[PDB]
Amino acid sequence: PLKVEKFATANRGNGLRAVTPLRPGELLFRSDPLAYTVCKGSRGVVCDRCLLGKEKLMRCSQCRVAKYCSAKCQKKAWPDHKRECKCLKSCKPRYPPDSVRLLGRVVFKLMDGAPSESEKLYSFYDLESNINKLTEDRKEGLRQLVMTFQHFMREEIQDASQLPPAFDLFEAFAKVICNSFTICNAEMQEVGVGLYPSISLLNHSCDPNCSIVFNGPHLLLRAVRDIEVGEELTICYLDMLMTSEERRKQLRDQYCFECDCFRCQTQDKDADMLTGDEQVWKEVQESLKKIEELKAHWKWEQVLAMCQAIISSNSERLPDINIYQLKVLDCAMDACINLGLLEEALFYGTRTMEPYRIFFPGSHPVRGVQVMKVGKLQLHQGMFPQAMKNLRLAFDIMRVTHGREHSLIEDLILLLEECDANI
Ligand SMILES: CCCOC(=O)N1CCN(C(=O)c2ccc3cc4c(nc3c2)C[C@H](CN)CC4)[C@@H](C)C1
Ligand SMILES: C[S@@+](CC[C@H](N)C(=O)[O-])C[C@H]1O[C@@H](n2cnc3c(N)ncnc32)[C@H](O)[C@@H]1O
Ligand SMILES: [Zn+2]
Ligand SMILES: [Zn+2]
Ligand SMILES: [Zn+2]
Repeated sequence: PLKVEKFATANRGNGLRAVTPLRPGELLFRSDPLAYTVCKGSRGVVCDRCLLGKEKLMRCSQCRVAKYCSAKCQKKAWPDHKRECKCLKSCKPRYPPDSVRLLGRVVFKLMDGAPSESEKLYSFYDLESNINKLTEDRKEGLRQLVMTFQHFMREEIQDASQLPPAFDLFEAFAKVICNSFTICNAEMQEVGVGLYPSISLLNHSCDPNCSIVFNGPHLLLRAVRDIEVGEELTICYLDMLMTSEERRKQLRDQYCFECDCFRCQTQDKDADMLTGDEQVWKEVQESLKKIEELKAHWKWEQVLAMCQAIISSNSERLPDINIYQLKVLDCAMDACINLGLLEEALFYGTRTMEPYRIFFPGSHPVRGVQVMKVGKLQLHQGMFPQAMKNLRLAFDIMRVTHGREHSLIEDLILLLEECDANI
């Protein structure tokens, strides 16, 4: 029996609402993707199927584009890769945009696969497209995506007979724009993109009552506040380290709606997020585009070099509560962790702790993972009482946001017992 249900909202299209009272941490829905693929920066870095990292990946011999962590992953992924393999091969060395490879797997899954469990509450055909709200510039971009799809898929799709009935590629890409799920690994690094049509019923809130976490390509939807019967379920579509101005632009450009919530009306936390000299965090925000680009490609040495030039600059510096300064600290922490610079990683990580408590209120999986990384670093140093405090705080958050069904919770339990035995 489902604890959620689809309903027609008053002004947000369709949505999800509770059929029973919900408590923080309660599992509401589980879903594998209808279709998913590794994102551009993690291609060749994580396994195409399980989205886990590895030093040595084996490649598909036919296309040499798909890469896997094991023979089990390569063989199990063959049915959903067989038809895209001929297309990736014949289009070498041109790799398509992530959304184009995603839509190709949607078509193959819809044409050759049994009805997907991911479409139980809501199908790909049901997905919102926002067609009558798209700007002319957006339409032109979609038309280029359509022609990109036709060029990349010509080996396997020649006409509409190879597409599902009444399938419009323009409308399909419009659905992808506002229904794609960025997939992050356990360490909160973006590794993939997928479509989860039942989950696509969740509308947005800048202060939501639900939250999702990814365990590989598997999606877990949990409540993070108390929810009563009939109350709409909401998740936050956006990164928490954004101003209401930045939220307005992305919700307009990507999702075609204006947010009326209390946070956007009052510019909640905007002033604290932009403390420090404006000229400085304008330049830091500029450098962040290259920093986050390099991190998306796992170039940790180059990330750390750019972050140190900001964190330990000779010129004017920013408070750690400034979001762009905070983002540089987070990038520098993750770089040092992957480079084995654990003392320097703890220094940056501990500095993010108080701003993260402010900007990730309640139970948020991003803060839970961040607190776990800091506690794990402190445990390796021998700072046992400080490590336990954070590891228990991480568990307080992640028992709500991740739950028993997420494997990272098992990793945290092992850290908790090892450091508890230490104390
Ligand atoms: C139909 C679209 C649904 O709405 C959305 O786009 N969401 C709602 C649900 N979600 C997540 O929980 C979600 C999934 C992966 C994430 C990976 C990272 C971060 N945060 C994430 C949030 C923040 C980190 C900050 N360094 C970077 C890594 C995303 C897919 C966005
Ligand atoms: C992932 S879908 C959510 C479900 C959608 N309402 C539907 O009927 O399929 C995202 C779309 O829902 C609408 N939406 C989401 N959150 C909203 C909100 N807070 N206010 C108004 N519309 C919203 C926007 O049109 C957005 O493009
Ligand atoms: Zn794998
Ligand atoms: Zn292949
Ligand atoms: Zn809002």
